[PDB]
Amino acid sequence: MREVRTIKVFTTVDNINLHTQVVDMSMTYGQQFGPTYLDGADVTKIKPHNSHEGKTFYVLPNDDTLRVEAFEYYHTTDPSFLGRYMSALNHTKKWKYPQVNGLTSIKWADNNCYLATALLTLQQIELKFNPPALQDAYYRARAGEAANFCALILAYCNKTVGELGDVRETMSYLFQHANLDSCKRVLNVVCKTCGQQQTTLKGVEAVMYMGTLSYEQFKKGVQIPCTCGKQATKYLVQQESPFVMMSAPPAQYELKHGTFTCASEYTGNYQCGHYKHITSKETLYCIDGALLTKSSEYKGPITDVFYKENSYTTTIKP
Ligand SMILES: [Zn+2]
Repeated sequence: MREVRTIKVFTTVDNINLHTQVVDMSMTYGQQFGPTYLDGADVTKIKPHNSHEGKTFYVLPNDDTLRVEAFEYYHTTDPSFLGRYMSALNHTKKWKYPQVNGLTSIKWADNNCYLATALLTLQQIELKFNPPALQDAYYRARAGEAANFCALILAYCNKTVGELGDVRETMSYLFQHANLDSCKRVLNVVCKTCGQQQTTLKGVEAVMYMGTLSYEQFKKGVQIPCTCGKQATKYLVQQESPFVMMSAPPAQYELKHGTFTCASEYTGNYQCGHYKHITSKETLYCIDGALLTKSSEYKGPITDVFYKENSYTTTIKP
């Protein structure tokens, strides 16, 4: 038998389409919308105040219209997506993002070194994301608002804050949401008696290789067993992509200046390690979270190396 007091607020799932709602000041936001967020903070267990008049609240996609709007923006209708994204955003907005040598890094916290390495890599390769939420956060990440982008990365990769991570695993997850269908790779394997056989790779597989860190060795030739037994030679004949990513288990490797875009250093064992990002500019730079180190040459345990590419064709011919 208690009076009703009302204020008008806005609900959204993408912060682009706002939906006017009139709420009762006697019930909580959870009792009317479900899980509700106001500027990242969970406001489910509280009641509307006059200070909420006209503000915009995040909600989970329960309505038919909200599912469509969430699908066009995030490319997913998973109900636990926003939940995991808001939980991650609660940590990433508390992180420090120093501007290390014109790039945006992350101060070490909650084992975020693999995210920092990946975020630095994403700022040095040409890449377009299909989900609008990622592409919007990608540009603001290059500007400086990387807290929102790191939360999306964690949410898309299904990785909770504080857990150890893999840079290559993180990159390949994001590559699925990238427009890489125009990338093309032509490989050629030659055997001494079986003969020669060429295959073509498109999409994500055209920009990743697991076997050697050296882009040059991939062009000169890598030894690969044949179905007949003896050792064959595989070479990269044609490559069309904005970049290539060469990966291998962490081994001591020398990075010569000007021969790559950036690389991933991994120190430690398979159970627990430490990620550092090496980048090549006027000289060799080493970004370790908030720390920076120069040197003319570099020698350390590398696991991923990124190269710039546009169009490469050998003239040898098959
Ligand atoms: Zn053979």
